[PDB]
Amino acid sequence: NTVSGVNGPLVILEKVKFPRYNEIVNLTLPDGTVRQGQVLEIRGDRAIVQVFEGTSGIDVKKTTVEFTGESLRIPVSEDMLGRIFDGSGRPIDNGPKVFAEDYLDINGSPINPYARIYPEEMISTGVSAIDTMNSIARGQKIPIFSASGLPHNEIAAQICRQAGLVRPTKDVHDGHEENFSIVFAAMGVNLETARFFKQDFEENGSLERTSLFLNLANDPTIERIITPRLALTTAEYLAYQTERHVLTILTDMSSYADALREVSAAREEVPGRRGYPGYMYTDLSTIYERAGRVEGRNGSITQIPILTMPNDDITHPIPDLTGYITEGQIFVDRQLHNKGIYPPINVLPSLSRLMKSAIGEGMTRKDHGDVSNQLYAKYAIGKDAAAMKAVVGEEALSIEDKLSLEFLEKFEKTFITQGAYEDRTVFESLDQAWSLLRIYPKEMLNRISPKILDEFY
Amino acid sequence: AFIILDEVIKVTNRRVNAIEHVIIPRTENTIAYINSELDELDREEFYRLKK
Amino acid sequence: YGAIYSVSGPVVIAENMIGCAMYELVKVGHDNLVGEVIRIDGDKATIQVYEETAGLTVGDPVLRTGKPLSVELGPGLMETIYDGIQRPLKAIKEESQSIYIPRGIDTPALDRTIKWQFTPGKFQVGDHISGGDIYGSVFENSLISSHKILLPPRSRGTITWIAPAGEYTLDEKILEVEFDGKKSDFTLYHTWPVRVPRPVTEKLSADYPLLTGQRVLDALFPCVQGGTTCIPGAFGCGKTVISQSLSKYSNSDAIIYVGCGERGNEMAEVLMEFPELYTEMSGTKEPIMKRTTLVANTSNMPVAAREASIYTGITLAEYFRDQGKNVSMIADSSSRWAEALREISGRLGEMPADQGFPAYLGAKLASFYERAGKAVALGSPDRTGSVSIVAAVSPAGGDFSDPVTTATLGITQVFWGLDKKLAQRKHFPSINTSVSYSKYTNVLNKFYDSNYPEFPVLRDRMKEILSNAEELEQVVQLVGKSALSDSDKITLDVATLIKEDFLQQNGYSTYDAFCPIWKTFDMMRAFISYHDEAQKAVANGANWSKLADSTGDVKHAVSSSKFFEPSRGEKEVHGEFEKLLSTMQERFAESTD
Amino acid sequence: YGAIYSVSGPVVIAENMIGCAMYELVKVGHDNLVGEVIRIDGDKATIQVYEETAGLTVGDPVLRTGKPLSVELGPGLMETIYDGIQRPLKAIKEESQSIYIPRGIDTPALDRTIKWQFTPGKFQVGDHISGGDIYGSVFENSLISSHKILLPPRSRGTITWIAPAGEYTLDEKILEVEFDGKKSDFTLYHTWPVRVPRPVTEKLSADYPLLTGQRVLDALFPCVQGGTTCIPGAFGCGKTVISQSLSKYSNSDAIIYVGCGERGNEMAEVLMEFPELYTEMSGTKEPIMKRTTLVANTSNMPVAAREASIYTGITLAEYFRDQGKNVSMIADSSSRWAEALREISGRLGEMPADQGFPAYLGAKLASFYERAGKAVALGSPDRTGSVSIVAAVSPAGGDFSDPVTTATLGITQVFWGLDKKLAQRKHFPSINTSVSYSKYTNVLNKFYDSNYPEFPVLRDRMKEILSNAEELEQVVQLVGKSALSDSDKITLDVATLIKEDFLQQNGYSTYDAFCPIWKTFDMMRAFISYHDEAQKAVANGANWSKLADSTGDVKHAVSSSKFFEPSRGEKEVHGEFEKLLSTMQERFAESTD
Repeated sequence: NTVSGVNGPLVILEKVKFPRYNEIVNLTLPDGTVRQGQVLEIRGDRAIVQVFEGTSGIDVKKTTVEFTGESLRIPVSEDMLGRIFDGSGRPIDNGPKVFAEDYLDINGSPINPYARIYPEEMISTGVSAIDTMNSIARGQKIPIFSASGLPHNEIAAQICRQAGLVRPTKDVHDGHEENFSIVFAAMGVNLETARFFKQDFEENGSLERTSLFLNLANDPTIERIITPRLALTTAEYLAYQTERHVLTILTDMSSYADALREVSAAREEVPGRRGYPGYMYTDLSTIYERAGRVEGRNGSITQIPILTMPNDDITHPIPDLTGYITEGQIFVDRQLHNKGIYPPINVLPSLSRLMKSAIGEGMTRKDHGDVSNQLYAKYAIGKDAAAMKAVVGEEALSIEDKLSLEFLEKFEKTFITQGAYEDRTVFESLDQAWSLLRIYPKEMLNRISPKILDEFY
Repeated sequence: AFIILDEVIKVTNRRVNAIEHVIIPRTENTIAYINSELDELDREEFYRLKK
Repeated sequence: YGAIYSVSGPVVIAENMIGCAMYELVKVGHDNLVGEVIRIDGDKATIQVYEETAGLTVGDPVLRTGKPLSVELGPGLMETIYDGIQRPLKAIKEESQSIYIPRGIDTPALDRTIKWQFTPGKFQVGDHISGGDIYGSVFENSLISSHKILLPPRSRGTITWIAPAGEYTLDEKILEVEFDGKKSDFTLYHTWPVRVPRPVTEKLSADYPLLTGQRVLDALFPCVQGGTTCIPGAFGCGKTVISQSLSKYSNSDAIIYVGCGERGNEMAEVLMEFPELYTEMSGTKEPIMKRTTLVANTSNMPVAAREASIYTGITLAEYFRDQGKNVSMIADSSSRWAEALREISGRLGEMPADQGFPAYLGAKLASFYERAGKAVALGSPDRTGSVSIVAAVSPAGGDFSDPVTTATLGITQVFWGLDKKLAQRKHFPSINTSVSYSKYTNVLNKFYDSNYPEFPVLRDRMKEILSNAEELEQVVQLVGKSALSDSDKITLDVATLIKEDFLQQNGYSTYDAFCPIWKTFDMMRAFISYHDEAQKAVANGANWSKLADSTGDVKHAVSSSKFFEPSRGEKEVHGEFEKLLSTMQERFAESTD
Repeated sequence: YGAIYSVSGPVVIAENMIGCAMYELVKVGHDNLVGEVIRIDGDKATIQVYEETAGLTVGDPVLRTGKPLSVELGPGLMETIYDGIQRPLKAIKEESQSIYIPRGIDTPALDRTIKWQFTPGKFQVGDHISGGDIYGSVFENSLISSHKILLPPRSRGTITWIAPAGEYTLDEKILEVEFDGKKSDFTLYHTWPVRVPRPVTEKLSADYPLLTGQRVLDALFPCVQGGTTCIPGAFGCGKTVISQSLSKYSNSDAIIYVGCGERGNEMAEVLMEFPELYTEMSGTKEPIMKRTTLVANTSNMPVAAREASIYTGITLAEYFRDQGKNVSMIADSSSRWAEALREISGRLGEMPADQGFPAYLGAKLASFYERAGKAVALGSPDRTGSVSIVAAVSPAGGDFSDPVTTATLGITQVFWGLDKKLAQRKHFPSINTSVSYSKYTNVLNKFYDSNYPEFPVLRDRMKEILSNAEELEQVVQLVGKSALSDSDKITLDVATLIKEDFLQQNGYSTYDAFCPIWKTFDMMRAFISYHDEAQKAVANGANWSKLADSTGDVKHAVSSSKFFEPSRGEKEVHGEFEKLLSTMQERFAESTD
């Protein structure tokens, strides 16, 4: 019928109960503009839907209604790589056509193609600290945890720009058996960050194999929160259709959490703690639910989201709830970035739950896990020995604190230092990590096997 | 007197460096955590009171 | 029955509905989605639909089941992977063409295309029968019958028809009970509601020790079968490695794996790694997967399977405990079910509690923790059973003052701590003496001291050494290393070496994660005798650096004992600790002089 | 149109909603008070009032303006002070004889007391037109016109009637557009919503090499037009002197001053102090007031003008960027608009959030920084435009760790600190390299280095020399000066002269508020060459007093070169700094031998 009222971003219009849940509807205004949305709430003689175009300026009695009768679906095809589109899936940003040979509806999963085995193949990004300390798999997800004041766009642009040169060397090692794709979806970012990421992607040479999703803060939050589901659905449809491991970057997580956390006071739902709604765990788990092995046993989906904290505190629901759903995370310390080591991602709180399944005997060294665990324990022991040695001084410094601080300074200034385009292998990083870890004594090292210690010091 | 002042200077510098290094961050983080928990509890009480 | 008048979000309203029980499950619409009738408002009933809605239009009919949601209790449960709503992923993988359960599909909680071998037990024709009696058995494991055929609870009568030996289907009657005429026919599987606890004869105190195969877990705080334990996690404790090592290296005949919102890759890694592994009880033909029942849930899966996953796992643990076999219940995690109940409370539009969780989470967690435990099995035979509930929790905002961790840790009697400093060095899990405690270790110290060495004195000496090393680490870190004697350096170094070698229970193989109680008792007794001889040797005149540097390979040899296999020596007792104790006793006399 | 149904608190409710949108602003009652309908509930509309509701009874008429609440773009914008709701204070001072907006008084959005001469551009009768194209020219000042008459965005058609040259008012029409019949009448003033971003041709990265008049700020970091940078403040701790000195010392075509939540004392001092200053653009016609746009809203005004003040200034800066000119937008501060959004949200009935801030502040903070930027100008001409956003940050919750400064620091890519001791030392600004950072210096040093720059090598060695001298000052203070190296005293002496000559600036003369890039690059290259020649001379064997006494008039002459005129080499190059390299090389060669 007509629109009853409007509260916040969602519009409460009155109509019949013929539409279903997630049914596409069109609202006609008297100014010559049409707005499309999805029915999020259906009731008797009234409905509550969120429009993807605009958040204000809706008529009450001078508006018309039109029923589409089709559910909300994203058109995915095998030619989406090499095009620019908006957050609503429209070709208005000077990109390719939005046509697709296939159309599948979304309700949380396209076919529910979850993996039923552990990931064996390991994907290298070109960083000795990131790939060495966190063995990323073909289905495992590892997000980057940063703060307000750190170059997260340079780390994500360096990780995305590293794909294209380390992948041909890693393909010969049996780490990958197909072509790689990239899915970039921007939400709540500036024009300089999207132009710098598109300039780095065009300068790297992956413009025809990557996807461009541009979402700004001036657009609606429903289209910004719906853009990562369409980008992950198009990346999962391209990875399932082509049998190629696709890497998806979801940045920023604070804009997607702020989009769902924005409509929490203009509805009949009771929000949770910190102002966010109580259903944020299902929305955050919905992005991680579309990751893992794909159908066919030749394709997988990689999740590498960028999370920026809006307060710089580690006790938050976005970092704890987002990091609790994924397997591990990569934390960026301000102390490492303030000294000058690039990148500032430290391996102290970083870890990988599937690091043992990602490493094998044909694509990585067998002693990489013992040197990674001994280097991870020696990094925290060197940080605690440097922190105790800084306060204590040189009057009560232990003998192991000098070798731990020397190995922490040499490992932080040797293994942590790396260029934005310099390629590095895990075999040379393990050989340099064995020589850097060889300064410790044999009695101190007790977290490794005796055959690996006798074979290499 | 020189050995006494040289003996006391290391204890004073180590105590000032240890207390100044370890003093601020525990209560500085706990005060903001308790204030954030009290503000979240007050907003959760007012949000239930408005309904 | 009724008609769907309003459907908004996960809450659906259907007017003209009859019944509308609080725990009754029904499927609304033509898609047959999983749902549950929460409450009613006048002539309409408000049903909460947990399954994904992708085209369910309002105006279709609603069919009520007429009873609460539950699972089947019979043969064919082991060696199968199902969801929390009793959905077979094996038939849904080939039939539906997807690895995950999709929306708009119907599947029962028991297979109808498989047959089981029926064997006659002690219940014959002419004798009286009751609820919980073992009327038969099914050959599932090579050592004992895992799936035992039993009658339903709250029943009685005489067995008029006894089926012979042979294979039979789950849709044909093989047993008949006569109680005031023809009562009804019985099948291989039994029906039981998931929202109701199983009956039992009587409760008893837990006195059976349950081994988990962890040196840090059993060495830190001993626990027996039939208790409750809470572990606060931060995504660094390693619940998957402790669940796979607790299921494989455990001493229980059955394992109940319940997924309450995991990523999916950890359940597929343990599921694929479970068939290639070897059972400790001499099992063959997938002994790890055949003796373990795994319920897998996802973060984007339905909330009804995540909320009923703990009730289905506790109902399966109670049904397996009623037959007379030991079962271990591992819950991962209670914070995922509490977040689903908090999201259901926010979606319902009711007055919630602090932190978003509901007020019924404490009563449901106290009833779920109080439902598990050791007791006598139901039935005329009166067999002995036990169910150990181990549920991990995590915060929802980055703090440990949540109601799920405080309510779960308050009702439980066992606490497993987690340290960020010990967890940062790759220690899964990091359990300290200050953040852990257990009162059942004193009762377990009698049988553990009778059938094994004196672990109770080494536990109190290790806790007293860790309590002094914990204050000695902050005292040495705050003031400095120039204000302590040489006696505290051996306790701090011995507590750091014992905490490092005992805390790390992950390793890089199958030898650094399964350790017996005798190896941890001999390793703790070697470090306790080395620290006690080093304190008496340093008390008579000596240096801490001269004693620690004078030890050399004697200290690293005891720390390197965990890298060896657990099959050395006689059966579990390694002979290297006896020579290491004599070498430490011989080095103690040389360190003094 | 509508009638007043009920009034509860500061928000008035008006019924008879038969098509009125929830984005258009209307005046309720006969007083024509400012108000806007934020939401609608059925037939009655909920309108928030930013003023006193005294004198409004049930049954008052409500008339909408016919468009959303935005600012008007027309000629005669310089040398005028207005509010965020299009309220001129000059008409209120003439008619009402006050400064604050009185209740029951309404003024026009554009001043109708001053008329400008409109000239025809390159559009003839029957020529094609589009949105953003230059249709003509309008005089905005008595010396030079900068107000480019353009069509509205998102429109096109054919010019059927073109007016001739002459002076006309803003209310009268001068042009008519024909698109699908009689489209509408066109005038000099155009409408634009404050909550809608202005369109453009294409957006790009900020790489325009434009200076802002800061010698120490431009020397420490390369200034670009179109970037995002935040500056910390303390409510009058030195941010007003840096904003007034930056706006007065700037050499851009336009300047945008936005006062959202100021106390009112700096607004009169900025308006009265702006005409007394002397601009550096070759003109004396009140260039400080005429060359800048003043929008000042005090704390005793409505929250709609203070919240929409930054949107109106950003919309005027977007219109000036769309006209084909680079403008600098300086707004202080966003804490008053963030507190006004929570104050309007609390009175309107919005739910709370973390730290007392609303949920729309996160999207509005990203939309505010995303609204400004450097890109191609919209229209057929395709001109180059840029908008530099300079927003001040202050506490609004009781500390500097609020979500406004935290989200603004993470959203912005440049940070500029402000020390209180440096502000007390008469140094403006007092930011250091260890408390600030910027990632856009690569593009500004790439283009400005592309013209004739030496800013990269002197800037990296200057930042490393200041960071080494700042760390060496604590070691020289604590440990002393009788045990350090001789290079640390030369680095601290060069850092003290570079920080004293570069950081020391308070607008003492015309040469201290406007320095060229070649003079700063030669001044930093002379200090870097003097520090490198002093370190190379001291490394080969020499005394510090022989080099410091050997310099003499060169060190005092190098510091006093900033008070002279910059026309030494051709018109902007310093000729004394080029000849100092031969005396520094002769003194370095004489000090070595």
